[PDB]
Amino acid sequence: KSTLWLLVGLSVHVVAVMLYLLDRFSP
Amino acid sequence: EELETLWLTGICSSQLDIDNMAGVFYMLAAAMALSLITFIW
Repeated sequence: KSTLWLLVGLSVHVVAVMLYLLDRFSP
Repeated sequence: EELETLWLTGICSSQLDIDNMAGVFYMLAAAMALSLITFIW
């Protein structure tokens, strides 16, 4: 005598884009 | 019982959160759905 973290990274890449879309949309 | 003990032995830890992450994706889709609800005013 991991991959799911990469999925979370792609998710927040979606999140930043949709937050900028709400920034442009919402007055 | 001694002979079954001698001649039988009935034997038999990791990460998985696909249900939790499925709830994560469903709740974020619901969040952008609520944003789409607020978009129409």
